[PDB]
Amino acid sequence: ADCGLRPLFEKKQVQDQTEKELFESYIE
Amino acid sequence: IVEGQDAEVGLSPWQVMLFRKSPQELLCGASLISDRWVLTAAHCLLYPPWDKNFTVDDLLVRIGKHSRTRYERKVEKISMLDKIYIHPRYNWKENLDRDIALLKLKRPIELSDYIHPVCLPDKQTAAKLLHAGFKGRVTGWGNRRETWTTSVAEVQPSVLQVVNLPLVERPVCKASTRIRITDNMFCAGYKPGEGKRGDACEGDSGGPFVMKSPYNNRWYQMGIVSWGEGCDRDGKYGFYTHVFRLKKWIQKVIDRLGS
Amino acid sequence: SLNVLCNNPHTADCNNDAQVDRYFREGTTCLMSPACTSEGYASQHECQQACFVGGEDHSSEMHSSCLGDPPTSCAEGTDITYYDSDSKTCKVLAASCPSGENTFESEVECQVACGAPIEG
Repeated sequence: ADCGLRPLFEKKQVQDQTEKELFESYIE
Repeated sequence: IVEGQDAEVGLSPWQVMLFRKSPQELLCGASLISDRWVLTAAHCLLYPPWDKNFTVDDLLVRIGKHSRTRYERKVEKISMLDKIYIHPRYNWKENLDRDIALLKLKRPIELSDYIHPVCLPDKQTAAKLLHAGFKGRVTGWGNRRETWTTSVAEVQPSVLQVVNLPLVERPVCKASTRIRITDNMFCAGYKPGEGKRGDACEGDSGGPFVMKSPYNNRWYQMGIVSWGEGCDRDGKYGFYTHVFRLKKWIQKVIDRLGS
Repeated sequence: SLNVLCNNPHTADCNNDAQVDRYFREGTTCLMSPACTSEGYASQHECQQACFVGGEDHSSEMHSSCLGDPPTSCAEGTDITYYDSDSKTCKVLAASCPSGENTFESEVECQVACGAPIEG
């Protein structure tokens, strides 16, 4: 979209392998 | 990328190989901040101590690639530049402060399924994501090791590589290198004993260090791969140009062109 | 990233270390300068193995498209950039139509795609 949105993923609503890691690290 | 892994097709639509005309070789990497502009690390083009002063008549920007070498017929959208802007306060001589530079693509890229821009961070987005512990993603076409023997386990990667590295506390970065550290450069990497290794390396200079937002779901680019003491070295960490600090500049640069 | 190790700190004197001769990439190659046993690298190879990008292996970019038949002069032919398997270079044939995939959209794009030396 206006920026930072991957067609083949966020748009399509699919998550890439190593994506969950970045979220777990947000424990704060 | 040391100890990283093969990146899924289309995983990093903002990746921009920074190619060199003759020889046809790989010089760096970079992010596509907008169909028009490309954001890369200054020292990629300017670093006298190594006979390094690249003019627009040498750089080619292959965008949206995946394999390191093989031409991807209808995916990569090659391109030539127009203008090269490096930060005026670029301290290459001392500790590469403000290792940022903007490359104006000649013809606005035809945005597509594989070529798509990141989002530069802003106070809000920044403030929430820039806390030590939080991981990030570094992707580049660099070598897998610092040094090696007879290309053991093959050094140069077939395709783009990825590795999520957590940001470390500034006091730790400061305390890990004799080198001067400024507020325009955060560092990221695992601590000894932490278990997980991983770090950028020669060939990733310019690579975008991105971080996905947990709120608006956008992938932001927080740091540019800048400098480092060897690759994956225990006790050492990678230094990334702090994009946000330099945001004001990025703007100052683009807005002057017109409207 | 800039492998800072390459640049010789030129530190005064190694306190509890020795000023042994080490190699640090200067200008366009590794050269032995004296320094502390840790600073820099210990082998003409090691330094060039860690201070250069080394993108110089089997980067066989010559795509299959390159080996296709050259455009043919066709009735409603246009400018068509192709790789000349003879001249080992990319050319432009006017009033031509694509006889396959040996058709690139530009001089440069072609040159890299088939590794032919890029020009200006």
